Amino acid sequence: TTDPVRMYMREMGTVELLTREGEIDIAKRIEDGINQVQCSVAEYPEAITYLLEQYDRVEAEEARLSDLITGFVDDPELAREKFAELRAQYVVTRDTIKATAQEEILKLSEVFKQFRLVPKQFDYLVNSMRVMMDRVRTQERLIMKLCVEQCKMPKKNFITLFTGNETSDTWFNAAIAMNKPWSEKLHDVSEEVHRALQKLQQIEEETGLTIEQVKDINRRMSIGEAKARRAKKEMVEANLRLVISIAKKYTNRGLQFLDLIQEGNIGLMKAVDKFEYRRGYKFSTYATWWIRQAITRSIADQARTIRIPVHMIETINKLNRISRQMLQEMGREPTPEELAERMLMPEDKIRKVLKIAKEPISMETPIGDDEDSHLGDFIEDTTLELPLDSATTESLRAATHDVLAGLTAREAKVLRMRFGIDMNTDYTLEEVGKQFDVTRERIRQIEAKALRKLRHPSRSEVLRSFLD
Amino acid sequence: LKAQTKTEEFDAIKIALASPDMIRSWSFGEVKKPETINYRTFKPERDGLFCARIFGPVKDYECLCGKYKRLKHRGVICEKCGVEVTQTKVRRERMGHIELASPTAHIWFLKSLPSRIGLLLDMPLRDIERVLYFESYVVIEGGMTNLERQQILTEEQYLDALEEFGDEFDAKMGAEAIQALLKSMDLEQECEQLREELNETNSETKRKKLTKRIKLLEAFVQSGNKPEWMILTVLPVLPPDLRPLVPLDGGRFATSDLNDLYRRVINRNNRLKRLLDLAAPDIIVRNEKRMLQEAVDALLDNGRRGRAITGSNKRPLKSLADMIKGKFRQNLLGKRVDYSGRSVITVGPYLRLHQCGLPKKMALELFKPFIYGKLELRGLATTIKAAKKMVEREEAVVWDILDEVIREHPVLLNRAPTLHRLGIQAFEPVLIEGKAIQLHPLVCAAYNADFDGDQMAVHVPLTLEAQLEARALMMSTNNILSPANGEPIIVPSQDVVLGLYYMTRDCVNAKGEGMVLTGPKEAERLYRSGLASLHARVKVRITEYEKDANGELVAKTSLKDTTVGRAILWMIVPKGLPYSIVNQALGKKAISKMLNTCYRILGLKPTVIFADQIMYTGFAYAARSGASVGIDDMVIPEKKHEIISEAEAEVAEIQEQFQSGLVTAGERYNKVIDIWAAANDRVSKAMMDNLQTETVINRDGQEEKQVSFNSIYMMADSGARGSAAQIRQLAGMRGLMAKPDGSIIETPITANFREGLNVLQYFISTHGARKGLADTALKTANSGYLTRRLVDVAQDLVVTEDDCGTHEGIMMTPVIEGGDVKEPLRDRVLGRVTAEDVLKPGTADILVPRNTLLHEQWCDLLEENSVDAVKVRSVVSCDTDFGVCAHCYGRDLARGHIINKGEAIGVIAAQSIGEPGTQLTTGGLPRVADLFEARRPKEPAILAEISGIVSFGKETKGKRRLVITPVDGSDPYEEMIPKWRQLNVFEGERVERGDVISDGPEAPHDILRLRGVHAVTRYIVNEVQDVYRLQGVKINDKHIEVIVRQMLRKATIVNAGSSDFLEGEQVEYSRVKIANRELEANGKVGATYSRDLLGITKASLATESFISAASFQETTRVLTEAAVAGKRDELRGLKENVIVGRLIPAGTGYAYHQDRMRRRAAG
Ligand SMILES: Cc1ccc(CC2CCN(c3c(NS(=O)(=O)c4c(C)noc4C)c(=O)c3=O)CC2)cc1
Ligand SMILES: [Mg+2]
Ligand SMILES: [Mg+2]
Ligand SMILES: [Zn+2]
Ligand SMILES: [Zn+2]
Repeated sequence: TTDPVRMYMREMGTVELLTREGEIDIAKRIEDGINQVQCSVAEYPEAITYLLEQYDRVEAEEARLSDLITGFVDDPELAREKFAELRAQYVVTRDTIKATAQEEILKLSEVFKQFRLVPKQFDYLVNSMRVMMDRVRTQERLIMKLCVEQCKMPKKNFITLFTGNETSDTWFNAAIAMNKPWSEKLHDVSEEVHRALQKLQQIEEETGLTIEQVKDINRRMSIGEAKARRAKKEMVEANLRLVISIAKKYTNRGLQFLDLIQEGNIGLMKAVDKFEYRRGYKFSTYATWWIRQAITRSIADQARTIRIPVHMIETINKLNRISRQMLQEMGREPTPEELAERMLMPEDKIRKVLKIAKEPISMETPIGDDEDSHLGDFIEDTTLELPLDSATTESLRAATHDVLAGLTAREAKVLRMRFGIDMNTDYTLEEVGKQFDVTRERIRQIEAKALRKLRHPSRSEVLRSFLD
Repeated sequence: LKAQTKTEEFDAIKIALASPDMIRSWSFGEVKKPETINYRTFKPERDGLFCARIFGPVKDYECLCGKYKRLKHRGVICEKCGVEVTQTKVRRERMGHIELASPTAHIWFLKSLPSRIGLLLDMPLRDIERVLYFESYVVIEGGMTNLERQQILTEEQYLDALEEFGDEFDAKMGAEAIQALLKSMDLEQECEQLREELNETNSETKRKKLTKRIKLLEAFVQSGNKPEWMILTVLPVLPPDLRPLVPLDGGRFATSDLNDLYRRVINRNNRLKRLLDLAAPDIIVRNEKRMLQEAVDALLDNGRRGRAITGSNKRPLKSLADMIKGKFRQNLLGKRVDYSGRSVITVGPYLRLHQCGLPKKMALELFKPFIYGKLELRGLATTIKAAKKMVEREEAVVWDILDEVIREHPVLLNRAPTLHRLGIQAFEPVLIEGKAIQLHPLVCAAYNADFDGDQMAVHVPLTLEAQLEARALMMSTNNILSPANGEPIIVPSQDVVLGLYYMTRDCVNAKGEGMVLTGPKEAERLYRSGLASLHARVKVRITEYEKDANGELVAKTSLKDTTVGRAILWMIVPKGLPYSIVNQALGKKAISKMLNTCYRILGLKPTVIFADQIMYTGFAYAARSGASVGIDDMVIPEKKHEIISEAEAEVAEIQEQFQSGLVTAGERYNKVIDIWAAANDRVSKAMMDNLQTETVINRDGQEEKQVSFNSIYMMADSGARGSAAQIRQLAGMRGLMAKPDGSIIETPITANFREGLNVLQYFISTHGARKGLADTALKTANSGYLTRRLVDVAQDLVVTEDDCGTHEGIMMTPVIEGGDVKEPLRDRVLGRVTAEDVLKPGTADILVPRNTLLHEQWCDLLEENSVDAVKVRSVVSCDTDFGVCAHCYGRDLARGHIINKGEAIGVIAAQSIGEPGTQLTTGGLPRVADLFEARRPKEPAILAEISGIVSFGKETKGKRRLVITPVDGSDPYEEMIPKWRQLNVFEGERVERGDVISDGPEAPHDILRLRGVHAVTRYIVNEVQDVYRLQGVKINDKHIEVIVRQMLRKATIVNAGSSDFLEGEQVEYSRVKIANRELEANGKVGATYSRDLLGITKASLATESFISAASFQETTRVLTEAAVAGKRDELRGLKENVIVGRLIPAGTGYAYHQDRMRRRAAG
């Protein structure tokens, strides 16, 4: 039946409700998911040194401590030491790559895993990772297309000497001599594939990892990431019903039903992010806060054609309440200066408050007769300037023009100058003095006599009439 | 030479789809926020629906932030907040946009009655809509597999379908999908595939449907449009000022409803941009999309859904589409007007007919700027601001000025229903003390003005063209003849005609009886001084004239035997008239004809001033007469009560018979009602015999009797007022009334108005009265609809060519309605121009030589001989395409000459016909529509489909087939007629195509088809006139014919060579184009056609100008259907040129449009 409540009602009517346990099935998979990438991020060399380079920016005053970390597992003082510990395990693991390094690269990550980053930065690393994989993927694809599509070479035997390496020349210049149908063909593009192999083996240098490992990490990460959303999504879907039960409360507040539940559905999406099942608090009653938060935070925000600040909205609510105790209580209703007292504030602000608090009106409000005279039909244009006026103006110019020409050419320049008359700006009398070389008190006299001149008739007659 | 760039003057207008890139062309910034104004500093929030950054500054030539407030800086876009400083005007011009996240369906092209996106893909609506609400998936470019390109799958089906062929088959859902479908569709490709299918398989079910689509597509190809476009990426926003947020008093604001809508689109669009980055589950981002797809549609055309109601206000909010519509039809009241005013109207018999009585107070305000101008012209005012102050002061000086500015400066007077062109007329202003308008009495006729408190409006013709138009066209004096029927509309009214009649009337014996006088001059000297009675039989010397020479005046004196009155009156009459014209008693009829002939003999000016003399005089002597009315004036027949008791006994008779069962019950009702209806005719003709003549008076001898001088008779006999009909209710009994039923009551109202009515008699009088008022109130609403129908089908029609040079026309004879001459020949043919020369009874005798405008002498030279029928050119026959040649029309006008090039006759035709429409009561006014609507009748006759001998074959299967058999031709016509309707056809007899093969009414359509263009055209004109003329209404056929012309504007094809075979199209285009092959490319062939009768309501519906169309047709649908096709309106028609505010392409504008129309398609 169209009406998007129906097709929504039905589409979420399919998704089945969670068991008391089922909330934990999904709660768990989430943790697995994140933790998977938390560990996938720990395993990155540039991800470590970056947090190092970034803290060295925080003690030298080119950032702040709130801008890098969100506290650890566990004070500016405490932070300094936790960082040495990290810096410490890095410097050991660093020189040890002579095997047993494995035992220590595993530890380096441990300390690194204690760090709760600002969500912003978290993503940056993640970002710098996938960006570097795109750079790897760029150079990987340049080597394949320059071989298979252009120089006519099978990808079946192209991947045989590739696995384990794809950096050195054991595949590039030593497999061209196998005298295969695609072997003598590979020489024409040899300048284009090996010269771009600069960024590929260089990634093993920046990131400090062979093209081998680089893919493995943010691959296991991608999976963890997908894994989590997959469960969170799932979690959300379970509770859409909850949103509705709540949103059914805030209906006529000036926002569409579905407008509510979508903002409330976003509360649900939130609560799913910040939740931990380990606090034994039911996802049910903990979610009702975040939703009922977002409902109201939205309502207050945008259900007005003239948006008003939040306190203002709350300031208002109190007021409708006070007239309630006192509506029947005072036989009629409390005076405009009555609630003023009930309220904490200036009490004349009542007038002030109460006025902006009005919603604008449908211009297409039918007025009397029910007839097609509508409100807007009566709203006159005030920005307009009527013709008797546009007329007098075309005319004042005429007069001032003639009155000033009938003057002395210097008294004209002097007058056009003191006033904005057919000139941009008007000039300070000194500004005027320098312009004629004869100055000061002088120009002010020339001026006054000119006015003095235009003041009585012959001259006076016409201009006077513009004054009403 | 370079064409141009900036603002020149346009002709033509194009409509089409808009690109997302195009919609971006318009915007000066993307609105990104649902914010309006700030809430404290009521300033506009950037960048939200109201903005300076995007749209314009809130105050003139002033930056928002206020850094730059100086008018010198113009092209400056201020550094703080991006605001170029220009008029606040631009906040009414500059648009904006919103980029949508997900694609969105444009509700017009989705739900406009025949879904365009639907039938463009050839895809059902309920399917496309399903794809949209994400209810089902649809394939797109389905590739080599299992699935149709437009086939639809279900969640579970799509799933399974995927497992099989991963890629190489593609399915989507929602707007993006449709958008996909459209993009891919190749119109060029589908054009070739659809052409093969047409020729291969032969079927009416198959190739009928086949053809209609392929014409539609290559339309869309050739259109310019791209199908994707119907799905929205970018959405423009209306400049704010048109959905303003202005403040009111007491400080509350008011705003357009678009803002509620717009805000909502913006919001949901934003919250969705948001959901995409949060990677929300599909169930929600889907849901959101749906809400956006809604919120738009409520914005665009609210109502093709569930109808979002405005905020907190139950009433639904006005969407853009509802912004366009305006106001059954449409109606379109609009345009208030400066320099205009009005008030109650009153009389002024002292006026010349070329002027009118206008209040000092009004004229001051109306001409105000003019006065300001004449004031400082002569120097009484130093400057305009002084002049304002002067006239504000109402300084005495100004009045002498105002009279200057007033003088030769016509104004327009217009009264309530503007029905014929005479509803507006221009007069020369004469200053008045009082707040009333003085309106010359002879015009009151045309205006249908009473003085019972009617008010009229005035208008100042400002521009020079407007003055001269008002003076040469709209002035009183030019319209003294009705444009509907060339009889004078400016005939003396009521007071004035009683006057002339009482003046030129005679009694048996009075002062002055029989003396003899030198001439009228001493006839008046005779009367003024109490010597002679106004009406006394007298021989006087008079001098008539007759210009009977070759344009030259002959004088004749004689002792005419006349009255003192008629003598006096001859003092008025101009020159070339006969004394015979004033020698009668001069009733309202004769008194008008008098005027008429004056015009037709001496020309305009002399009629004009004649007519004036008549009023003044008629009024004057009307006054002298002391006519009045008292109770004793209304004389009951002495025989009345007798007559009643006689017919009263008759009922007692038919009763005796009913109680005795001799007569039946129903039999009796109609019998009694007849004897009463009869008695009533007796009492009727009774009082009138007594009333009429029974003033019996004596001359020298004994006795003599004459037509009464009783106050009340004189009124009716003259025609000043009253009718024997009404009179009959005063003196004689008043009728039989009928109950609400319609069943006329068997005991009439036996009493009259001079007597009382009693309780029951009045109460019965009620119904007819109440129905009376009621009925006429509606026959008002009905006339009005009709006249609108007519102008809508007519309008754009104008005299374009001079002589289309056709020898063709229609044959005019008198009407002969069974009895005698319900309408004469002189009437039908006057002012019309001859098809072919008419001969005497003997011949080689050209009395009128081919086309000669048959004016009055001519009609008499015709009537001199016994001339019995004349062929005349009619508009319906005119060979001219796209207009009417002056010759085929006629002359008619309020001017007597032939119609000039450019006069917009369709209108005046419409007008002329519909105006009198109020006076009508099968039969009646609806009977007219039935005709003009070409409505086929309920139980029709059927006609001989072709000439030749007939017979019946097969039998009674509901229809016993009739098989006609032609002499030479093929036999194949067999039409199956119902044998349960009575035949008239002789079963073994030969029948002319168009004979009566049963009886009963026939559809005009047959008449057209079977009998011919002139036949039906004659059918219409006579049958409709049968209705009007029964009612005493005169409308020259010319008009009915122009409508008929428009009824059969269209035709259908039958041969081949260049056109579409089955298509219905304007004969204009054919006539031009078979003429464009007859000596042109190939004969090819061709083509033969068939003229088609359209009801006006249906004909009008087809009009070339799409703008014109949106006026009266349904606007949404017009625009869509037209917008897809990329249609161009080149204006040319009238409506549309007004709409768009440029010169009408008729009348004065005609000259202009023509001069420009040629500059086009030129060098
Ligand atoms: C592209 C497009 C074209 C046309 C339409 C329909 C609109 C046209 C304008 N329209 C009105 C008038 N136009 S006018 O020139 O002022 C006028 C007068 C007065 N008498 O006839 C005319 C015409 C009204 O008045 C009135 O109401 C409302 C309906 C929609 C879209
Ligand atoms: Mg009247
Ligand atoms: Mg009235
Ligand atoms: Zn600024
Ligand atoms: Zn013609």
